[PDB]
Amino acid sequence: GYSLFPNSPKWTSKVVTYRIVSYTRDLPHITVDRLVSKALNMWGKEIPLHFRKVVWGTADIMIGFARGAHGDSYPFDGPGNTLAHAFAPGTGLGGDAHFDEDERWTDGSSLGINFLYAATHQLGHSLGMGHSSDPNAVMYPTYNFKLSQDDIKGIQKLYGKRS
Amino acid sequence: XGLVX
Ligand SMILES: [Ca+2]
Ligand SMILES: [Ca+2]
Ligand SMILES: [Zn+2]
Ligand SMILES: [Zn+2]
Repeated sequence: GYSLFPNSPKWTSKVVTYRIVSYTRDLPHITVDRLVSKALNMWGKEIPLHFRKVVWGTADIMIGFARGAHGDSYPFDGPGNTLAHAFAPGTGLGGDAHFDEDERWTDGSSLGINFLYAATHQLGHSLGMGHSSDPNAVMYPTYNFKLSQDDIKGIQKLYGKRS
Repeated sequence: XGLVX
């Protein structure tokens, strides 16, 4: 089933900050804001961790869209191939989640990659989840849903249970 | 893609 990262990195503070740094031309900015909150809350409702949104500067989880090289040593690659990536919990790049602007993203009402599903998978990594061997899991390695039992099992193994 | 660093 689920996997974590080697040495099980995790956020050890009671509160972690996040910022949507950059947006996609495919959607309204408010729509990306709401979908990110919804993705974070799928994981957060299961565990004793709180997310605080910020609008400027460097937050613990930095989220955004970019074309090509974008300051980490993992440049995007144009249309197709890599769609997005994210980093395990830690300082600096740790926690950050990046999306390739050279693809087509949707809120479900048009053609595109389902952004809510994509954001839940990437933010999984940002909180310390690796990839699952369970084909039902959001964390399965390849691309209307909810977290699978296996997703919930893993995140609660890493942080404990909320309730 | 899950990256480490
Ligand atoms: Ca690409
Ligand atoms: Ca970070
Ligand atoms: Zn990146
Ligand atoms: Zn992944």
